[PDB]
Parts: sequence; C-alpha cells; structure tokens
Amino acid sequence: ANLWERFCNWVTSTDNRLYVGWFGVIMIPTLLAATICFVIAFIAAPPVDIDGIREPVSGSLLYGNNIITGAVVPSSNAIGLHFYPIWEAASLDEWLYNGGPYQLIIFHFLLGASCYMGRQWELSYRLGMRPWICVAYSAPLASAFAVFLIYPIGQGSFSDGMPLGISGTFNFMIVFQAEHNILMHPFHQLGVAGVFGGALFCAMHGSLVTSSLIRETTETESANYGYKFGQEEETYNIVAAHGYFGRLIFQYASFNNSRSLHFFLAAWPVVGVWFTALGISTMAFNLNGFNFNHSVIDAKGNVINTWADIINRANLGMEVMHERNAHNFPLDLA
Amino acid sequence: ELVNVVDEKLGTAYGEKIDLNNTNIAAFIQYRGLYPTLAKLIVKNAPYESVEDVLNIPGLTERQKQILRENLEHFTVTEVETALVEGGDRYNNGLYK
Amino acid sequence: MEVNQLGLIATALFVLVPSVFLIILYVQTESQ
Amino acid sequence: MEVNQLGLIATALFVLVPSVFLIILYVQTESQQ
Amino acid sequence: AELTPEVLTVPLNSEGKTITLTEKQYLEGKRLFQYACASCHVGGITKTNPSLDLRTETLALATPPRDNIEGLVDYMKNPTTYDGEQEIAEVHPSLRSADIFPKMRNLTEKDLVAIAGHILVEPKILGDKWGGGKVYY
Amino acid sequence: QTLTYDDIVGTGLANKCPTLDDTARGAYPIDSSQTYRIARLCLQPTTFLVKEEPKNKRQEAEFVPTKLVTRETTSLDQIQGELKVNSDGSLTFVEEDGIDFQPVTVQMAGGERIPLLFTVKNLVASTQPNVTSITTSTDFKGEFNVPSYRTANFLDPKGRGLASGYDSAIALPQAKEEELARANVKRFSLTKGQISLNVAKVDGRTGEIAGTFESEQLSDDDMGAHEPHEVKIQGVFYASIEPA
Amino acid sequence: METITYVFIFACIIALFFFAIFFREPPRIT
Amino acid sequence: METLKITVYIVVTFFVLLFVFGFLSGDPARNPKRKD
Amino acid sequence: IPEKLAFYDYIGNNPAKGGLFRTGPMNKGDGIAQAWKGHAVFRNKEGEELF
Ligand code: CLA
Ligand code: CLA
Ligand code: CLA
Ligand code: CLA
Ligand SMILES: CC(C)=CCC/C(C)=C\CC/C(C)=C/CC/C(C)=C/CC/C(C)=C/CC/C(C)=C\CC/C(C)=C/CC/C(C)=C\CC/C(C)=C/CC1=CC(=O)C(C)=C(C)C1=O
Ligand SMILES: CCCCCCCCCCCCCCCCCC(=O)OC[C@H](CO[C@@H]1O[C@H](CO)[C@H](O)[C@H](O)[C@H]1O)OC(=O)CCCCCCCCCCCCCCCCC
Ligand SMILES: CCCCCCCCCCCCCCCC(=O)OC[C@H](CO[C@@H]1O[C@H](CS(=O)(=O)O)[C@@H](O)[C@H](O)[C@H]1O)OC(=O)CCCCCCCCCCCCCCC
Ligand code: HEC
Ligand SMILES: CC1=C(/C=C/C(C)=C/C=C/C(C)=C/C=C/C=C(C)/C=C/C=C(C)/C=C/C2=C(C)CCCC2(C)C)C(C)(C)CCC1
Ligand code: OEX
Ligand SMILES: [Cl-]
Ligand SMILES: [Cl-]
Repeated sequence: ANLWERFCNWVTSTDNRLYVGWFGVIMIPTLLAATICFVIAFIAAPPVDIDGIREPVSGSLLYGNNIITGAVVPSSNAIGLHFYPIWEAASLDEWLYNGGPYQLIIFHFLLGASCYMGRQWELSYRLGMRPWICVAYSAPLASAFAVFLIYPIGQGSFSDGMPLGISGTFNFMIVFQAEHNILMHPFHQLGVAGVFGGALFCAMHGSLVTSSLIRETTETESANYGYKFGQEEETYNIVAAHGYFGRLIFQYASFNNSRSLHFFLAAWPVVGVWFTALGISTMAFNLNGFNFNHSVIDAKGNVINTWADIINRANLGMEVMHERNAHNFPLDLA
Repeated sequence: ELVNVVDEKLGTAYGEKIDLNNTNIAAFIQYRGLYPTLAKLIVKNAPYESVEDVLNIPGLTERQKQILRENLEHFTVTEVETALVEGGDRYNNGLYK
Repeated sequence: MEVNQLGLIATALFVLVPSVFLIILYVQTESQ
Repeated sequence: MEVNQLGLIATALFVLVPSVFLIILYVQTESQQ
Repeated sequence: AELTPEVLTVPLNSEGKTITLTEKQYLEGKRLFQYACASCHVGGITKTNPSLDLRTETLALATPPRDNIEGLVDYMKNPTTYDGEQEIAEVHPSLRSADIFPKMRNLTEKDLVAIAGHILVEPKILGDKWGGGKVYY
Repeated sequence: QTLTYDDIVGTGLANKCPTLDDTARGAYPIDSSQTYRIARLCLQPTTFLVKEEPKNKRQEAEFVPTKLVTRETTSLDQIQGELKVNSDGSLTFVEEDGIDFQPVTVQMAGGERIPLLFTVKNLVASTQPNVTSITTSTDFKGEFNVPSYRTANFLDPKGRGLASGYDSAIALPQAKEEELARANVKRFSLTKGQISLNVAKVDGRTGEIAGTFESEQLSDDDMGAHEPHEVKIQGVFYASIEPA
Repeated sequence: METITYVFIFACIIALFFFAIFFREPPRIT
Repeated sequence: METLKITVYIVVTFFVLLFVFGFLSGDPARNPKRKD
Repeated sequence: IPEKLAFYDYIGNNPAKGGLFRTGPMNKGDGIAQAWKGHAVFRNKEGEELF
C-alpha cells in the first residue's frame, strides 16, 4: 500500500459517514461552487438584464425581493448560448449585470447532479446492491436538464432557461403554455398522470400497509414502536391487505407479490416523469401541443368554438403581454 | 403641468385625419392611390406648414397631384410631435395586426 | 420596502412558540 | 402614542427567551423523579 | 346556417356583373389557397407585410381594384403594389414568376378563379375574423 | 489589409474604429468649388465620466469615472454626411445617416447604473473659418440631438407607457393619484449635446482622418421619472473624406 | 429587517441539517 | 482575470484526472463479493 | 471656514448630550446635516454685537 492506493481506498471507503467515490470527487466541488454562488446571488446579486434589452430584473432579497419573488435571474439574451465564465467579462460588475451567476450555477449544478446519479450507482456496487436506483433518479435529473439546458439550446438562449426562483418558475411555465401549448401536449399529460398517480399510489401503499400492521403495542404508545430496525419478520400482514384491497375492487386488481408491487411503484412515476421531461425536451425544438383552434366549423363555415379555442384565448393573452418590450417584429419565432 | 403628449394629440386633427407631419405611413392605405409611392414621398418631404404644400413636392406627376387633391380633405397638419416621429416610428410604430 | 411591522413579530413567534414546545418535550424525554 | 415599533418585539423576547429557558430546565427536572 | 348560392355569389368584374360559384369550387379554392397562399396569407392577413390584408374593403381601394374575380385573377397573373405603380412578380408568386415560385406552375385558369372565389367568399362567412389577425381568433 | 468577418468575429475588433500610422500627419486640400462628403465617420468611446452632484452646500461637482457593463457595443460608425464648404472658409459636417446611437450603461461607485443614449443624431459640426486644408490641428465643434433613451412604445414594469400602456397605477385602485403623477405620466425628452473632434492624424493620400473627441450629453431620465446625469464621453474617431 | 429574517431562518435550517445527519439517533441492529 | 482562468483550468484538470485514474485503478475489484 | 470644522463646533455632536434609551444614530435626532447655514452675528439697535 502506497500513497495512491491509500487514497484510492479512502475515496471508495464504505466506512465514510458520507460516501465519497470517484463520482463524488467531481460532485462535491461542483455542487459546493453552485451552492455558494446561488446563496450569495439570491441574497445580494444586483439586477440582471435577462432579455438583453437593457431592462434589468431584480432577483435578490437585498434589492427588494422576498423568498417568493426572488431569483437568480438567467443570463442575458444578447449572450444567447455563448459561454460566459467570469474570466470572459471585463469586471464582475459586467458579469453581474449580464447574468453570469446563472451560467456558473446551472453548469456546476448539472455536472454535480449527474455525478450524484453516478454516485448512487457507485455506492450500490460497493454495498453489493442491485444498481438501478440511479435509473429512478434519472427521471428528475433529465427533467432538470430539460429546463436548464435542452430548452435553452432549442431556443438559442439561456435567457429562456428556467429562472432559479419561485416566481421565475411560474413565469417560465406561463410563457411555455403560450408558446407551445404544453397542456395540450400528450407527454405532459403523461407527466400529470405520472405525479398524480405516484401520489395516489403512495397514499394507497402507505394507507394499506399501515392498515395491516400487526398489533405489537398498547393503545398508549406509538404503533411505530412495533417495528424494530433490522427485524427479520415483516411488521404487517400483506395477505390481509390484499384481502381488504382485493374486495375493495376485485381480487385481481390487487397485488399479492410484494416484489411486483414495489416495481410498479418505482416504474409508474419514473416513466411518467421521463415522458414530461421528454415533452419539455421536444418542445425545445418547437414540436408543440395539439392545435385544435377553429377545428370545428358549421355547414356555412362559421367557427364553432370548443374548449380548445378558449385555451387559445388565454394563450394569446400570455403571448402578447410577455416580454412586452422585446419584440420588434410580429412573430415570436424563438 | 404633466400631460401625455399623445393623448393630447388625439384631441387634435390628428385624431380625425392623416396628419402629414406625424401619422405613421400605414394610415395612407385608407384611401385609394396613396400607398406606397405617394405616402413615402409625403413622409420623406417631411413636415409641411399647410396641407396644400404637399402638391408642391418636387417631381410629382400630373396623375399624382390629382390623387393628392382628391385627398386633401383627408389630410391635416398639426405640429410635429417628437414622440410620434422619433425612432423611425413613422415607418414602423410597433403595430402589426 | 414598505412591509408590515407586525410581520416580524408574527414570523418570530410563529417560529419561537411551536419550536419551544418541541424542545421542552424532547429534553424531558431524554432525562428520564 | 408615537412609541418605538421594536419596543414590542424587544419586550416579547425579553419575556419569552428567559422564561422558556427556565421552563425547559424545570420540566426535565421533574421527569427525573 | 349553411353554404348558399347567395353567399357563393361574388363580383366577377367591377362593372357589377356577378358570378355564382358552387360548393365544389369554393372548397377547391380553400384547398388551393392552402397549398399556395396560406403560408403568408393564413386567415386573410399577410405575415410578411401585416399592413395589407385580403379584406374585401382593402381589395376595393386597391389600384386596380381587386374585390372581384377578374381583378384577382389578374393580380395572380401580374401582381402590383397597392397603388398599381409597380409590378412585384419578382417577390410575389404569380404565373409571370412561376419559374421562381414552382407551386404556381401546375395551376390553370380555373384554379386561379377557385382561389379568388374563396378569398371573396370567405369574409361573407367569417366577417371580421378574416383579415383581423389574432384579436379575432 | 483585406480582413474578413471570420478573421474578426468574436475578438472585440468589430467595435473599434480604424487607425492611421504615426506618419499620417499630412494635410488634405479642401477645394471650395468642390462638394465633399464623409463616406464613413466612426466614434469609439474609451471612457465615460459622470458628473457628481454636491449636497445643498453648492461645493463642487467633479466628473467621476465609471465602469462600463454593457460590453463592446458602444461605438458609432458608418455615419455619412455632407461636408459643406462655407463662405467664411469653414467646413461644416451635416450628418445624414449611420449607426449614430448606441445605448450604454455605466456603473458608478456605490452601485448606481447610469444608462445613456450615446449618440450624435443630427450632428452639425463646423471648423474655424478660412480652412483651406484639413491638418493635424483642425477641430470641429458641433451639436447633436439626444432623444429619450426609450421611445414611445416602451412599457414600464407595471405596464405604463407614453404611446401605449396603462395610464395609471392599476395595482392601487384607490390610492391618491396626485403622488404618482411623475411616474404615471411618461414624458419624452429631447436634448442637445456638445462634441469636439480634434483631427490629430491626416492621410492626404487617401483623405482619411483620425483623432480624438470629447462629447457632453445627458443620461437617461426614464421618461420623466427622475433627473438625468451630465455625462462626458471621450474616445477616438476616424473619418474618410471622399469628393462628392 | 425582512431580509435579515429570511436569511436567519434559512441559516437555522442549514444548522438543522448538520445535526440531523451527524447527531442523529444512530440506527441499531436489534 | 487571466490568473482566475488559469487557476480554474488547473483545478478542473486535477479533479478530472482523479476521476479517470481512480476508475482505472481497478475499480471492478472494489466490491464486497468477488475480488475476481 | 470649512463646513467640516464648523460642524464640530455644534453641541449636537457632543457625545454628552445623549440619553440611555434614545436609540439609533445621531441622525435620527437632529436629522441629517445638509448645509452650514452661516455664522450668525447678533446686534442690538445700537450696533453693538451680542453673543
Ligand atoms: C470538480 C471540479 C470542478 C469542475 C468540473 C468545474 C467545472 C467548471 N467550472 Mg468550476 N470551479 C471549481 C471546480 C470545478 N469546476 C472550483 C473548486 C472553483 C473554485 C475555485 C471553481 C470556480 C469556477 C469559476 C469561477 C468559473 C468556473 C467555471 C466552470 C466551467 C468551465 C471550466 C473550464 O473552462 O475549464 C476548462 C477545463 C479544461 C481545459 C480541462 C479539461 C480536462 C482535460 C482532460 C485536460 C486539459 C489541460 C488544460 C488545458 C491545461 C491547463 C493548464 C494550463 C493553462 C497551463 C465548468 C462548469 C466557469 C463558469 O461557470 O462559467 C460559466 C467560471 O466562471 N468554475
Ligand atoms: C373530477 C375528477 C377528475 C377526474 C376523474 C380526472 C381525470 C383525469 N385527468 Mg384531471 N384534474 C382534476 C379532476 C379530475 N381529473 C382536477 C380537479 C384538476 C385540477 C383543476 C385536474 C387537472 C388535470 C391535468 C392538468 C391533467 C389531468 C389529466 C387527467 C387524466 C389522468 C388522471 C390520472 O392519471 O390521475 C391519476 C390516477 C390514476 C393513474 C388512476 C387511474 C385513473 C383512470 C383514469 C381511472 C380508471 C378508469 C377505468 C379503466 C374504468 C373502469 C372500468 C372497469 C371495467 C374496471 C384523467 C382523464 C391529464 C390529462 O389531460 O390526461 C388526458 C392532465 O394533463 N387532470
Ligand atoms: C394540476 C395541474 C398540473 C399538474 C399536476 C402538473 C404537473 C407537472 N408539470 Mg405542468 N403545468 C400546469 C399544470 C400542471 N402541471 C399548467 C397550468 C401549466 C401552464 C401554465 C404547466 C406548465 C408546465 C411547464 C412549462 C412544465 C410543467 C412541468 C410539470 C412537472 C413538474 C414536476 C417535475 O418536473 O418533476 C421533475 C423533477 C424535477 C424537475 C426535480 C429535479 C431535482 C434535481 C435533480 C435535484 C434538485 C436538488 C435540489 C436543488 C436540492 C435538494 C437538496 C436539499 C433539499 C438539501 C409535472 C409533470 C415541467 C416538466 O415536465 O418538467 C420536465 C415543466 O417544465 N408544467
Ligand atoms: C459593546 C457593545 C456594543 C456597542 C457599544 C454598540 C453600539 C451601537 N450599536 Mg450595536 N450591537 C451590538 C453591540 C454593541 N453596539 C450587538 C451585540 C448587536 C447585536 C444584538 C448590535 C446590533 C446593533 C444594531 C442592529 C444596531 C446597533 C446600533 C448601534 C448604535 C446605537 C446603539 C443604541 O441605540 O443602543 C441603545 C442601548 C440601549 C437601549 C441599552 C440596552 C441595555 C438595557 C437597558 C439593559 C438590559 C436589561 C438588563 C437585563 C438589566 C437587569 C439585570 C439585573 C438582574 C442584574 C451604537 C453606535 C444601531 C445603529 O445605529 O446602527 C448603525 C442599530 O441599528 N447595534
Ligand atoms: C338501482 C340500483 C342500480 C341499485 C342496486 C345496487 C345493488 C345493490 C345491486 C348490485 C349492483 C351491481 C353490482 C351492479 C354494478 C353496476 C356498476 C358496474 C356500477 C358502476 C361502478 C363503476 C363505475 C366502477 C369503476 C371501477 C373503479 C372505480 C376503479 C377501477 C380502476 C382500477 C382497476 C384501478 C385501481 C388500480 C390498481 C389495480 C391498483 C394500484 C393501486 C396501488 C398501487 C395500490 C398499492 C397496494 C396494492 C395492493 O394490492 C397491496 C396488497 C398493497 C400492500 C399495496 O400497497
Ligand atoms: C472550505 C470552505 C470555504 C468556503 C468559503 C466561501 C467562498 C466565498 C465566495 C466569495 C468570493 C467572491 C469574492 C469576489 C472578490 C470580489 C473582488 C472585487 O473587487 O470585486 C468586487 C466588485 C463586484 O461587484 C460589486 O460588488 C460590491 C460588493 O458590495 C457591490 O455589491 C456592488 O454593487 C457590486 O457591483 O467588483 C470589483 O470591484 C472588481 C472587478 C473584477 C476584478 C476582480 C478579479 C477577481 C475575480 C473574482 C473571482 C471570484 C472566485 C471566487 C471562488 C473562491 C472560492 C474558493
Ligand atoms: C398490438 C399492438 C402492437 C404491439 C404493442 C405491444 C404491447 C404489449 C407490450 C407488453 C409490455 C411488456 C410488459 C411490461 C414488463 C412486465 O411484464 O413486468 C414484469 C412484472 C412481472 O409481474 C409478475 O410476474 C411474475 C412472474 S414472471 O417474473 O413474469 O415470470 C409473478 O411472480 C408476479 O406475481 C407478477 O406480477 O410486471 C409487474 O410486476 C406487474 C404489474 C404491471 C406493471 C408492469 C408495467 C410497467 C408499468 C409502467 C406504466 C407506464 C405508465 C407511465 C405513466 C403514465
Ligand atoms: C396564393 C396564390 C396567393 C394569393 C392568391 C395572394 N398572395 Fe400575396 N402578398 C404578399 C405580400 C408581401 C403582399 C403585399 C405586396 C405589396 O403590395 O407590397 C401580398 C399581397 C397580396 C394581395 C393584394 C392584397 C391587397 O390588399 O391589395 C393579394 C390579392 C394577394 N397577395 C393574393 C405575400 C405573399 C406570400 C409570401 C411569400 C405568399 C406566398 C402570397 N402572398 C401568396 C398569395
Ligand atoms: C480536495 C478534495 C476534495 C475536496 C474538495 C472541495 C471540498 C472543494 C471545494 C470547493 C469549493 C469551496 C468551491 C467554491 C466555489 C465557489 C464559487 C466559485 C463562488 C462564486 C461566487 C461568486 C462568483 C459570487 C459573486 C458575487 C455575487 C453573486 C453577488 C454579490 C457579489 C459577488 C461579487 C460576491 C474531495 C473531497 C472532493 C476529494 C478529492 C480531494
Ligand atoms: O425570451 Mn424569454 O421568451 Ca421564448 O419566444 Mn421569444 O423568446 Mn422571449 O419571446 Mn417568447
Ligand atoms: Cl414575461
Ligand atoms: Cl423581434
């Protein structure tokens, strides 16, 4: 054992309170940089000219935001997709005005989070586990890539990336509806199905295992004290929960293989969230939601509005008001 | 003391007629014959003291002065408003459809 | 920013009162 | 009256902080018994 | 309501002589107006020059006037500016410029009359929606 | 030399006016029977200075330097106009057209951003009388117009504008309007600035001149909402002079 | 004052992270 | 700023090298069952 | 006379003019100094200068 090997063993040690890992050797610095830049910027960054029209948007607390309205504001549209590291600016004052912190944070963050995924694989290998938790995390990771990288690439600017704020996130959702009619896109409908049903099945599983917990405590103590960490036996009667739940609907609508039951819980929301991340990724290239505007017309040819035309009226309200000083020509093509 | 100069102008002849000193060039589509040739000439030769100085534009043709007389009743001149003529707003005022 | 004066006292007690409850309950659990 | 607005948060914490300290110490004394 | 001959009656020339189209032609002109004109003219606006719509009242103050089928077939053969003072076949598809605007090659005089019929009928049906743009969608 | 966009793209040189050797100290003969024109005039600012503003004390306002934050986007170029010979021998430049304005934001100590419309719109600059030739001691002085930094369609964060926009503070339905007038009522400023151009290099061969300039003008006033700052711009210019 | 409040509460949460991880109840194999 | 550029260049490079070399240092054997 | 020297000659900057519960900056009290108004000379109807 020499210097390199002692280090290699520390890095991949399964005795560290927090696993490090080769993926962690990248994740730790990139996440730290992003987290420190994000916190300073959120509190103190001065206004950022997000839309490139010399009209700065104040995102930080010290400049009169609160927790809900504050943000790290995306980098200037004048920058488009150009790389804007600190060293490319003439002064930090220039880097701040033009929104450099958003580039630094998102790049370090996306790098950091891709290696988090990798680190989940890595530790599972050292622990003797099956490897695929990192596959589940890939649904939220891709989702984040979609709003922070892909959608900017398709539209040619990080100025149309998702802002790092609570209200900025809403701005981003609203403008998206106007430009892509995302509600009418099947992949986002799959993501709603992803998350409603993931919440639905999460209550169902909690409610059902909780229902069939085996008495092991008295009325005064928490029932939680009837499980002991590491115990070999199960704390609940799955036969009984299948018996409740098979009758609630019918016998075959109900799982009786615990393995089949948990793979279903993993698979449902992960798939759904893959699809909505893909929906954001593809609407990045302007393949938008179904367009049924004026799809119904009468014998003479008058337009017979459906609910889709009513959506489109709201969409148009979003369209004409958003970024109200930034368009000189009549189509908003990116 | 603080007034919107554009609202003020709406209460003038500008609000009823084509102000040859102010109105964006697309308002000349309203009347047969004017657009785009004469409107460009009208706009280029800039401001006028009187509506009828438009007939003295150098190089007009006889067909053109006749069209212009046919429409003197649709024109007016008021003072030039910096806010309507700056930024090239007489050629493109941000309005499309 | 012209914010609410009572907002500070409402926020502070909102944190302080329920937190102290939990702290009282936890420390006397430990000492028995 | 034109009284100072932090008078109130000052008074409330002056009361609550040391009161809670003592309550914490007393309660966990009694559950030692 | 339905599609009637009173609706399908449109000016044939500026002297007043009308012609009365049929269901089959109006649909042909909508289908050909799509193929040929909707890219810039969808809904009766003009995307590459919003100041100029296909509203029947705009085609009236055109020089030469255009609110009749002959006037329109002529525009589609040899188009001009609104005042008539210039020919714009170089930047506006027409039979004249069918070499640079291929979609115009395979059209016949009956096709052009279908397309004008459509244009002159469509505002009878939709009114202000035709040539209004997004306010009216 | 023949330089191409690809040689230049991305370097910062697109924002720089041409220069001449230190041997371009000739003299261009000006010929009264002739008409002349500036085929290109190019101004490249190098420093933006912004007048301080004392307290009540009427002490002293110095021009403090500023930090440019809007990058290499500041130069006026491609400007053309008639160089008239006048009867008192002087030369007068009357601008016609060009990229004669660039909006600019500089920062002051403390964090205040000062935007301004760096411009020479409708420039009319004249030399001294009886100028037979442009030498490396020839000066122009002139005045230009400075239109409002934003034009009439510009809408403020609450949707208010001059030619468009809400005419009131809609989020405060029943506030007293009196206290909000300066902000509810956009006004479009139009002002004048002064500029000295000092020819320091001449190429009589080609009729190329180059020197430095100094201009004074007002900053953005935000369509009437606050007072402008006095701003002083220094840089270099280059002009080619063709017979017209 | 409201800036200070937002940041104080943020900072309290970060300290809570530190203790919840490093001074957790250790899980025991019983 | 040039000083910053170079410091980040050197930093990133060094970490990037840990990651590669680390995985090359017989990472498939670093597991609790088959040391191979 | 520099205004900075005249401002020292003013009891409002005397640290012994305060109070225990009068909180905050001195500016919260007499206000933010903007200008020296001038040095003031009193005379009676006789032309005698008074102090
Ligand atoms: C795991 C470590 C890690 C990683 C992967 C990154 C990654 C990045 N940083 Mg961050 N950074 C880190 C740690 C890290 N950082 C730390 C610890 C700090 C604090 C000091 C920072 C501070 C920081 C700042 C202040 C900035 C970045 C920026 C960036 C981005 C571009 C960096 C670049 O051009 O390098 C290029 C990398 C290479 C050329 C190395 C490639 C690897 C090959 C294999 C070798 C190449 C040899 C190389 C050229 C020789 C260099 C020496 C030579 C000059 C003598 C990228 C997201 C910039 C940014 O976000 O802009 C938007 C930026 O402004 N970083
Ligand atoms: C009145 C109740 C109601 C019902 C029945 C639905 C139903 C639906 N909504 Mg809506 N939704 C509701 C209220 C409701 N919604 C409300 C109050 C809001 C907020 C205003 C929304 C907002 C919303 C959005 C934004 C979207 C939907 C979508 C959907 C679809 C997916 C549902 C899903 O995955 O849920 C999770 C539940 C499950 C996965 C369980 C299975 C659900 C199915 C539908 C029931 C089983 C049917 C069964 C085969 C029939 C019995 C046959 C028998 C022989 C066994 C579905 C058509 C999405 C959509 O448009 O899809 C078209 C979509 O994008 N919902
Ligand atoms: C009932 C209404 C309803 C419902 C249920 C949904 C549901 C959803 N929408 Mg839709 N939306 C709606 C209405 C609705 N929407 C309306 C009305 C509009 C129009 C105004 C839209 C417009 C819209 C847009 C434009 C987008 C959505 C998206 C989404 C998704 C959000 C969750 C997500 O991305 O998870 C995925 C998970 C993540 C993004 C999290 C990633 C986490 C990273 C990897 C780690 C984070 C670490 C963190 C920083 C630190 C944590 C550590 C710390 C705690 C210590 C989801 C499928 C988004 C989508 O599909 O994105 C892909 C999207 O971009 N919506
Ligand atoms: C050596 C300590 C020290 C000193 C000399 C100062 C001095 C100053 N501070 Mg700082 N400050 C300090 C510590 C200190 N500070 C600390 C520790 C904090 C964090 C709490 C602050 C936070 C702070 C803020 C947030 C602000 C100041 C400001 C000020 C100025 C106004 C002070 C004022 O009005 O006080 C008034 C003094 C009192 C009201 C006296 C309080 C003492 C009471 C009467 C006693 C308490 C009761 C006690 C229990 C007695 C019974 C006990 C018995 C049983 C034995 C002044 C220059 C202010 C300023 O002008 O900002 C620029 C301002 O806004 N300070
Ligand atoms: C006048 C009149 C008519 C009155 C007379 C009435 C009367 C008394 C006479 C008889 C009436 C008669 C029977 C006629 C019927 C008429 C008729 C059909 C009525 C209409 C009813 C109808 C519309 C119902 C639709 C059915 C419906 C609501 C749901 C079906 C959808 C469905 C199958 C989805 C459930 C999804 C599913 C299978 C499970 C996933 C959930 C999940 C992950 C749970 C987690 C989980 C599962 C487990 O499994 C176990 C184990 C554990 C641990 C666990 O975590
Ligand atoms: C082991 C854990 C350790 C964690 C420690 C946390 C790290 C803390 C991060 C803070 C680092 C930022 C400091 C930047 C120094 C500013 C100097 C300066 O003059 O600029 C400060 C200002 C920035 O801008 C001005 O900042 C002011 C702060 O009050 C005001 O807010 C003004 O309004 C704002 O405009 O700009 C300048 O004056 C200089 C122009 C640029 C020339 C500086 C070259 C150095 C480039 C900085 C690169 C930072 C890299 C940080 C990574 C280090 C982490 C190991
Ligand atoms: C005709 C048109 C053109 C062609 C189109 C082709 C369509 C057919 C494609 C078929 C797809 C293949 C099946 C899927 C894989 C599978 O079978 O899993 C294998 C397991 C094994 O089941 C288990 O099987 C076990 C035995 S064994 O392992 O299968 O051998 C048994 O022990 C256990 O009890 C039992 O549950 O399946 C499950 O556990 C059963 C529950 C059903 C869930 C599986 C599907 C995944 C759900 C995602 C839904 C996405 C929603 C997105 C959000 C809106
Ligand atoms: C499909 C064959 C058609 C038909 C039938 C028409 N257009 Fe166009 N159009 C375009 C532009 C820029 C103009 C304005 C031209 C100008 O005067 O500068 C027009 C104008 C017309 C008119 C005149 C309408 C009027 O109000 O007078 C008419 C009758 C007309 N068009 C018919 C642009 C385009 C295109 C962009 C490439 C396309 C394609 C077409 N037009 C297609 C057609
Ligand atoms: C060695 C090692 C390690 C460690 C490492 C680490 C731990 C790192 C760290 C890192 C770090 C620690 C980093 C940092 C970064 C940061 C940054 C980069 C920041 C930035 C900032 C800035 C840039 C800002 C600015 C501003 C704003 C925003 C506003 C206001 C003003 C100012 C100017 C301040 C490990 C374990 C892996 C293993 C291997 C080896
Ligand atoms: O930046 Mn942000 O937002 Ca997507 O389109 Mn174009 O751009 Mn702007 O407009 Mn709509
Ligand atoms: Cl917006
Ligand atoms: Cl645009």
